[PDB]
Amino acid sequence: GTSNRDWWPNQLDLSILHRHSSLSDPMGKDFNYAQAFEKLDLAAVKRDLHALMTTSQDWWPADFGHYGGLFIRMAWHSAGTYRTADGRGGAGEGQQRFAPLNSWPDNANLDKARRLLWPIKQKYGRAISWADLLILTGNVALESMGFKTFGFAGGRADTWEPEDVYWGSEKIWLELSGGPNSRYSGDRQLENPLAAVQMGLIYVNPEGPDGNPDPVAAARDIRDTFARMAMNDEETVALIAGGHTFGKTHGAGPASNVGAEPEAAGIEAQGLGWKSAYRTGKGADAITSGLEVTWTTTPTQWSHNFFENLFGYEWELTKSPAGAHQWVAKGADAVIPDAFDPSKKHRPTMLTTDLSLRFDPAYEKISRRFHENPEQFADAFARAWFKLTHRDMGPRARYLGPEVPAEVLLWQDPIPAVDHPLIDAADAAELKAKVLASGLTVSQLVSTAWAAASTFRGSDKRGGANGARIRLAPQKDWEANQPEQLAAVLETLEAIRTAFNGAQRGGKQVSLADLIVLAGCAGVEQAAKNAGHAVTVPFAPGRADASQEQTDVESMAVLEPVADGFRNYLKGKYRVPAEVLLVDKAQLLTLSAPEMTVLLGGLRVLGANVGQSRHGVFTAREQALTNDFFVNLLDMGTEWKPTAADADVFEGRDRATGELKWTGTRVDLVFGSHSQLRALAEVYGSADAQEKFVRDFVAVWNKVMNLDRFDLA
Amino acid sequence: GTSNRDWWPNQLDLSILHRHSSLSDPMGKDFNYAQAFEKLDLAAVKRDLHALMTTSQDWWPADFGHYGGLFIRMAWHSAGTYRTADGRGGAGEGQQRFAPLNSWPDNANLDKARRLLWPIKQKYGRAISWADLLILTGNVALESMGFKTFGFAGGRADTWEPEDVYWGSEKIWLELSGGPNSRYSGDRQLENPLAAVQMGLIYVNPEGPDGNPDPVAAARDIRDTFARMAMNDEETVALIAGGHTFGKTHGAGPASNVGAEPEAAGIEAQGLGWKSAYRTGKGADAITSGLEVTWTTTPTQWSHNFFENLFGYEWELTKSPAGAHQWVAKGADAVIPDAFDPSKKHRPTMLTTDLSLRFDPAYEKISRRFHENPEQFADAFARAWFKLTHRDMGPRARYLGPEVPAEVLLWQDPIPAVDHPLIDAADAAELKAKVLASGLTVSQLVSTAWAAASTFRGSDKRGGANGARIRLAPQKDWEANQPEQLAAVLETLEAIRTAFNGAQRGGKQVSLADLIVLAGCAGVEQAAKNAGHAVTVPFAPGRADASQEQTDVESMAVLEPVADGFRNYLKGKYRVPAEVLLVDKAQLLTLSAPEMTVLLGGLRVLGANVGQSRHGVFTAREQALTNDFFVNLLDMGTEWKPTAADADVFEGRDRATGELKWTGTRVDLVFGSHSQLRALAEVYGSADAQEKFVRDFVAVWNKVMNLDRFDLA
Ligand code: HEM
Ligand code: HEM
Ligand code: NA
Ligand code: NA
Repeated sequence: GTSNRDWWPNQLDLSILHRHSSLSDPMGKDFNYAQAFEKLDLAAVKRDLHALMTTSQDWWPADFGHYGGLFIRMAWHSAGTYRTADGRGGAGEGQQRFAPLNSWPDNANLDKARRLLWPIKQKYGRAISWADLLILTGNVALESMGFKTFGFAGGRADTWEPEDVYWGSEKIWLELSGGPNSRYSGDRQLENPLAAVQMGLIYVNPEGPDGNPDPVAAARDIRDTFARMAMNDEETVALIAGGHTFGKTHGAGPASNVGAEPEAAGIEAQGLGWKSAYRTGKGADAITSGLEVTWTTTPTQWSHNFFENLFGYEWELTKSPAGAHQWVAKGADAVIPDAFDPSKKHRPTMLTTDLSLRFDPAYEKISRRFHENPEQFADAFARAWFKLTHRDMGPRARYLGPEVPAEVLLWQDPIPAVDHPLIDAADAAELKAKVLASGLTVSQLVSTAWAAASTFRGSDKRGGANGARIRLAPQKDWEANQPEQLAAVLETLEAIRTAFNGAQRGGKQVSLADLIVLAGCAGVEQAAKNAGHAVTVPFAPGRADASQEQTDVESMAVLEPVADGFRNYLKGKYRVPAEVLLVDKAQLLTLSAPEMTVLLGGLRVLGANVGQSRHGVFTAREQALTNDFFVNLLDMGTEWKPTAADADVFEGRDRATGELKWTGTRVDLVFGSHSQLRALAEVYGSADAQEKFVRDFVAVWNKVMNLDRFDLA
Repeated sequence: GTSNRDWWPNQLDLSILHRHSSLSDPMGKDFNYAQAFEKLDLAAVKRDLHALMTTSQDWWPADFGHYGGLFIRMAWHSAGTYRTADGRGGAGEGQQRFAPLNSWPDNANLDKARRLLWPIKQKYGRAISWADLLILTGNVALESMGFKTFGFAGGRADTWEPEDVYWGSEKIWLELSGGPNSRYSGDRQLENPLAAVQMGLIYVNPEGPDGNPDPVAAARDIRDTFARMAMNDEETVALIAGGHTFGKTHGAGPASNVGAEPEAAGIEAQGLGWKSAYRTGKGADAITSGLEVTWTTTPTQWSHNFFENLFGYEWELTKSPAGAHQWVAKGADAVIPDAFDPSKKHRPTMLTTDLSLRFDPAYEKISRRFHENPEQFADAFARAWFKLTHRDMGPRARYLGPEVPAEVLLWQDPIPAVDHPLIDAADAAELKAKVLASGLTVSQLVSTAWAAASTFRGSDKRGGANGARIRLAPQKDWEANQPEQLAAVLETLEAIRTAFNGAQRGGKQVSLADLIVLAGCAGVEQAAKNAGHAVTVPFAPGRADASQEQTDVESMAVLEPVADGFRNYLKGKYRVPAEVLLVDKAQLLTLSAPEMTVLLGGLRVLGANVGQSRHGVFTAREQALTNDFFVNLLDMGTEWKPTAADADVFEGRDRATGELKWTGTRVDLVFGSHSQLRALAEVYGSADAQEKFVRDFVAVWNKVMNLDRFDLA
């Protein structure tokens, strides 16, 4: 059936803002996963997972009698889709069980791993999500094999449909770089926001870059991709060597034996895929990646044998039975056990990417240290494993259950505990009046609070106004935040704060984080009043102020908004049209299309644009909260044309006189062009809509102010 | 950006079940359009519409100084997408303003007509939907030009995103038949559910079939398409001749002058399209279809000149200025006025499809009768216009406002007014006990109520249990309804009814319609009791029994469920896979995926399958309401394979012994295959879900029983 996507393949797609509706959700509207999980008998679940590790099923026999390696790989791929650039991917929503990730080539046979878990999932039901189970199972695997984890948090709620993620533009799975949809340009520059070298891989090609078995070159891809998943060199080495302490790869026969991935398989395969015509098709004959490497002499026990082997032998380039490049230890004895035949042993083997850990000079140093001091290796790996598997979970307030580690880690963007009474409704009305009496304008107040709150992204639950990190490096210096103007607003607000806090009893005080948001609330209330409306903007206190020392400046760089359509801002020129960047930002803020529409139309007339740009400011009463954006945008008496100077800026002229009335960007005019957005703009641009516009604006403003408020969940 | 649709273009699409969520809706949850409309000052709206008719805008000047003809076309296209096969299309959701219909070639320049209405839409706001406005405008245009309409009903609620409709498989706009995705096969057989001859046309090609200007052959397409939009020969003739009493076509210059349709146009076009480089691009130079025909001597007034011209001249084949085939009156004077230049007149002209009304023999007779008896033409056209523009509105109880015609028409599937007291809760308990004491089984009770209620479709709001039409021709004879078994259940229910009604006082009685539904409710209660649960199923009385004479047997044929996955029924072999037909049926029933899932798993174990097929009956306690379907479907101890005899039937065997445990169809197994459906099945197949299964099943059962209950809405 031909679809709108077929006819108009470059039209903006709004359906990403309307996923995860209550329609698609099988749980009741009141279902609260955290409360279900808090009553889970986690210990009982872990005992069952422990038994499962050594209970082989005949439909996918356990290598060495132990599923531990398979489940570690399962949990590392669940987490390993994560990208720091947008926060999308990762383990936090259990997306491995949906398309496309369930059918990526790098996820081959993890369908088997998930199916082995069904009996436990079924036993415990809604009290443990798939998302949480995947990770837990990886932890229990590590534990069953002698490795002490750093901890575990539950609370990843299950999702019920595929997430909309840009994974690349290639039309061919695993396409080598340099094709018509190359993810690479320049000197091997991987396009943002991607974090894998080929479509359908987690990070890198285990044979080497585009299949070239050079460990030195492979190290460069490893460092790049892993950095793009928020891991530095120490973490990266700890993770790869840690992981490859266990289990094995599967390449027993030619890859052409392997059938359709799960989304393409026949209905009778019942959600499984990669059915193999090679011999028994499983167990000793398994084919997964096409490589056939077993790293250690005890694949089902934690050890330091990965680095003993890596450094203790010289390595020779060879081929697996499927024809993949891989490496074998020169002159070695047959010391590695066979996965199924107790009478066979094999020589030590490695992947090209394993050898990177020795032949890249910076890795080599860390690898040597870990070799010489395997207790440091153990600790770095435990920490990296926790980070990897929790990096997208958000603030510590979301962490559930009895195994949460008490140590606070810098990567968590931590927020200190609140240890004093909070302001009440009377205090909030007093602080709003002081803020307005200071002479800060509607536009400054709205802009500052917008800047603080709108760093939130729902993809990994980073950012937001909690912490008052806007006052710290690097936020205070981002161009979108107008550093000079921001500093003056913050200095006035801090004097207000100091005077309020100095006047209190019983330890009551207000944080700057809370006051920045509250002051924005006063902006919006005043703007409403300037328009003849009496409204109270809701406000919830309880934010706390983080220090500079609790704020990793490099990790915060990925939250910089290089595009923010809500402030009509684009830092440079990109290949993605600005309206597409608007919808992307809306999705990260968890907004629907109506919310995005209302929000943007309001922000325009409040003066939230960066640099005081008049683009899209379609009102003659700036700083009054009215629906003027929509009434004026939709006025057919105005005709619009791209300017000579800039095709992305448009002049709106009176159709009869030619007089210049307004200017706007693509982000402004999309609301009068796109047929679905214009239908929304019509609702708010109607003569009966001013009260609705004000109410809906205040609601979405409050929603944005609270996005990171998991302490109130 | 490569999507799941790109990777797996034949995968079932569930997102059609989760369209129109509260996420995409700009109105509050509680917005009730009927109530807004009932307060609209309709008289004031119609005054404003009357003024608009002759208020020419320079950006799209009015032909002859009067937009009436353009607005009639605009309303007839709004309505004219309707297909009787599925009820999809029509005017009832205002979908002309969304993709793809906003940009179909047959809808060219109706973007201008809709933009002309914006100031009125804006003025009256949510109190009049676009959907209602487009139709009302067509009525007002007719009225402004001297034609008395049969009436008007409001109540078409606006929608906020494109409807999911199969419009064809062609990848080229207007593709002629016989291409790789031909909608035609055999002796010009149009595939169901399509009701147009080319992709992007309303009904037929105005030049003739595939562009061949044979009026007789064109008549065959007109009769077939129009029958597929629920119109017979008399209605068809009255509509085409009525419509083409007004206005003109637009073909002043070559079509290559005309640019991008709205969805492809630049952002500066602000939602409009087909911008033309021919001369002024509008008014006297307008190009819309490429034809250049003005039918009557008074294009802005109702007249009887269409048929005078059609029969009064002989016609000669010629070409418009754009090169299109069209007809000119042999030897005629220049009597037709020019749309802009008072000093020009033109000869009478016609389309090939107009000439069909004279050269098809069956049409010719109607056309003559209308020519000789103009009052019959007038009345037939008024009636057919009301029908065309209300055919997808559903039962009369949804009709709003002061112009609703009092006459009840056969095509409305009318239901008599209730004129007696209704049964109360005591009476319902008494009737349920009688139904259970009669010996009717759970399977009979459920199957019959399912059969009665599940004819509803939300596309045009036809069908459902009201009316008790299951007891009449043709429903009583449909194979999916099991005529013999249905008759025995109905006869028992009717004796129950007779004895209950014979015992009452005042005039209380129960309808058969109500008793069929109630009896189904008792079945579900009994099934629940068979499983150890104490459940009361909600029931709302007030359905009435329609007569045979109130039930058009031909128009009812399109509600026959040739595919009903809920009863594991497929009447023949189709080119669409059965799981796709299941999702299609669920959409028409207004079900979400979780609802479809729960519903189907329950029906299977209650014995609702046609013919007592054991396919999907995965339980050893049939007629007990349990989640066995899910627990057994997801049991990995069973392996499935398509049978040798039939690739659409699967055998589920013990993995260890090879013993046969079950059989199933594609509809059954899809719930264990598709990754989103399987996620849903997991919820209901978990150990904690038997109570949630039972309660969600009752809720969705009740929902289906009430789909048509607009008397309670
Ligand atoms: C440069 C990074 C990495 C590459 C190229 C890589 C590559 C691979 C490949 C190709 C396989 C074999 C799949 C098969 O045929 O079954 C595999 C297995 C495995 N990897 Fe990795 N990997 C990397 C990092 C990691 C990390 C970070 C972890 C976990 C901390 C991990 C844990 C595992 C485990 C446990 C297995 C064994 C699976 C089994 O026993 O079935 N790997 N790896
Ligand atoms: C065989 C069925 C029909 C065919 C092929 C057909 C075809 C067309 C075409 C090609 C145009 C010219 C479009 C343009 O260039 O502007 C048109 C105009 C129009 N049609 Fe039809 N028509 C059909 C039936 C109807 C019906 C059922 C109605 C209304 C009851 C209707 C009312 C009109 C009106 C009022 C116009 C004039 C538009 C204007 O003045 O701007 N037609 N028709
Ligand atoms: Na994420
Ligand atoms: Na419809």
